Amino acid sequence: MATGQDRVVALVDMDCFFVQVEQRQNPHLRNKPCAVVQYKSWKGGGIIAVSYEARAFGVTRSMWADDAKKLCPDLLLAQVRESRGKANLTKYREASVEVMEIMSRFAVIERASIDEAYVDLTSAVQERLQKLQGQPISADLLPSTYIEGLPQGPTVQKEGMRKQGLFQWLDSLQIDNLTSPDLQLTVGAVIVEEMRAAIERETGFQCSAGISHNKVLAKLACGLNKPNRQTLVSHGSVPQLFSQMPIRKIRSLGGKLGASVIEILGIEYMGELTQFTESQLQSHFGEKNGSWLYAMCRGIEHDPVKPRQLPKTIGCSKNFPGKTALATREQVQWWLLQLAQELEERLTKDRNDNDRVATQLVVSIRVQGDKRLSSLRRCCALTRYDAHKMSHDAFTVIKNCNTSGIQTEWSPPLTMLFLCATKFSAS
DNA sequence: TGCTCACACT
DNA sequence: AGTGTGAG
Ligand SMILES: O=c1[nH]c(=O)n([C@H]2C[C@H](O)[C@@H](COP(=O)(O)OP(=O)(O)OP(=O)(O)O)O2)cc1F
Ligand SMILES: [Ca+2]
Repeated sequence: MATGQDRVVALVDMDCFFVQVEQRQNPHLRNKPCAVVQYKSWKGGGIIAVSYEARAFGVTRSMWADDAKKLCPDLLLAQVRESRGKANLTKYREASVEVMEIMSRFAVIERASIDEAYVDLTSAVQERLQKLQGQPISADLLPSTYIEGLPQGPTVQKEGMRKQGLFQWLDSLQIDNLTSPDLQLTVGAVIVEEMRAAIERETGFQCSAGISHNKVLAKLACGLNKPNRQTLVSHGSVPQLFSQMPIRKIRSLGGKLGASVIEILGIEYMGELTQFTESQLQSHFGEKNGSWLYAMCRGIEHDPVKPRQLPKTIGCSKNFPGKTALATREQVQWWLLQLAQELEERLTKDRNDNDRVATQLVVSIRVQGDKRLSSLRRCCALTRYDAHKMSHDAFTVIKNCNTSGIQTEWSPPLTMLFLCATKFSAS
């Protein structure tokens, strides 16, 4: 009976990352309710990142800025840079690289998004445990750490509660056994306090972390005590944790599959999966999903932290909603050329920085009237980092989609253009 | 929201 | 390949 305690895994997550990047650059905005927007001319801008001050008012991602100002009249905004008619994330990718390089000094990380990485600390934990003689862990080593499900048993202030929970954990900690999985988690989190202490010292950014035994738990745990805090979710907190945890809060159960787990099975919380056999779960959801759900609701997951701090694709997309859909052939050239131009800037940087070339160009369009994120994906070869050739070749492989009999028109009008560089080879 | 990115299925 | 899902 194996219990998924073999690894120590952490998930770190930059608290409102884009906001922090803007607040480091423009100090005026620090410690105020503020958000980052892109494209101001439509309803003040779509909001893509919201500080915690601003969230206390209810400002959320994907509002329009004009609606966020209704909820938060003193809300400060920063706008994303625009390059060649489109939002340009280069400042945030560069802060992201800053943080990931720091994290890498500690343990191998899997970049998961521009603002989070997973951390396999199985190996760093063993080494620390031998430098540590066997001496107890001081509560002073975990000054921003919450123990989930503690305190329990026979203080009205938040910091008060945390200390009581950490004292209880440490008081019962079995430091003489260099193999108790709870002790490894504790050491895992000491390493995460230091790793987080150095992000802040060396970039000024604050972040939250989750320390558990796999990636799903660490990600849940990270969310439990935001902002600027870390949470140990031990194997033993799982039954109480999952007992009232909605299915949709576990990673990858937030969409259609989770909804079917809810409907088909007639349950609400992750804990309720444990009453079904593995073959039962497989019969509703397939061999892989039933297996995955059977182990997960018992706190067991095996997805490895992959040693991958660089993306597999470089992508450049722009939407054209509404009357702004592209209706003329020479409109479609121009944006393609705009898209191929930013793609080229970024490809050359990536060759120079990271020693690889992309070999396949993926083009994708949206048609006025279709339903889905994409309406069509097509590819060709990517042999030169040249905007004019990349955009020419991208046109070539989409020109037949033009249903219009006219040459100078384009029917149906295009609602999105997308270029993606993939298939990387060492350079 | 829009602009990304990883991945499973076929 | 090309499509669909899930996420930040
Ligand atoms: O829908 C989105 N839009 C959207 O621009 N981004 C962008 C902007 C954001 O700063 C950055 C971070 O992604 P996160 O979803 O993890 O959120 P954070 O801002 O870092 O902090 P917290 O999770 O609120 O504590 O991606 C994510 C989306 F998911
Ligand atoms: Ca986050």
